[PDB]
Amino acid sequence: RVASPSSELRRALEANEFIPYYQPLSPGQGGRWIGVEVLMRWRHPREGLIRPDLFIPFAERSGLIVPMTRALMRQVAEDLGGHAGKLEPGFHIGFNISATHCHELALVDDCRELLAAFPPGHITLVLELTERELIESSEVTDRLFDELHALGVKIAIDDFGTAYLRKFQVDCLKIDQSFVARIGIDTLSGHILDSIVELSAKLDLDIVAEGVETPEQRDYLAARGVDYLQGYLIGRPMPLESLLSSLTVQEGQG
Ligand SMILES: [Ca+2]
Ligand SMILES: [Ca+2]
Ligand SMILES: [Ca+2]
Repeated sequence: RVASPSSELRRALEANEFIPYYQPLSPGQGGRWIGVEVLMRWRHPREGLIRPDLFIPFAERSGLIVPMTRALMRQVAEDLGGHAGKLEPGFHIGFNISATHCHELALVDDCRELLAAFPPGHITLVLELTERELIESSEVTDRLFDELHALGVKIAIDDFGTAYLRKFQVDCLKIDQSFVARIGIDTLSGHILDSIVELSAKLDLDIVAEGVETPEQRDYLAARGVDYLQGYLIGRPMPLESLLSSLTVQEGQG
């Protein structure tokens, strides 16, 4: 017999094969990067550097998604806490969190630990949860979000648009790529996007647009006060080495 996907993931976790890639966040009006989104990559020993996408569902059912995320959080602290000079005060670091992680208070501890790797207030830690994940967690989010907020951690709604809004105290809305993709393709698409942006402003929330690929999209978004942009226009997820190099180039002109 052969070991299941979840068992293979466990072996990979114990051998430290899950590693962070870093996708840059840019201001809406341009300028130096203001943060990164952390992506999970698997340097598979015999199948090379990959995305564990097909494996994520298995990690969710087993629970292993939580310790996988923790291992990423620790590797980020190791990677970036020793280059905090290349990081402007306030630099955002965003993680994709799972619903399971919101049980008990482990997430508080995990964030404390990451924050301790940088000077107090030096980075802004952003935890990203989908609408679905927040609804799955509604019994715990009142207290959990209070403890995380107390530490200066922010909560973003991931893939937004993909009455419960009054059930959760969040900091940021991330506009799903599907909406950005349709900028210009038809007038309507836009109205709906305009409504999401305007809803952010009503609620005093920051806004990130995902999937920013063209200058037309960027300009449309920036004209409406979108705070932050992510997507191939700004940069693909990159290894640490490439991130530090780019950050060097940017201090270099500032
Ligand atoms: Ca998630
Ligand atoms: Ca997303
Ligand atoms: Ca993106």
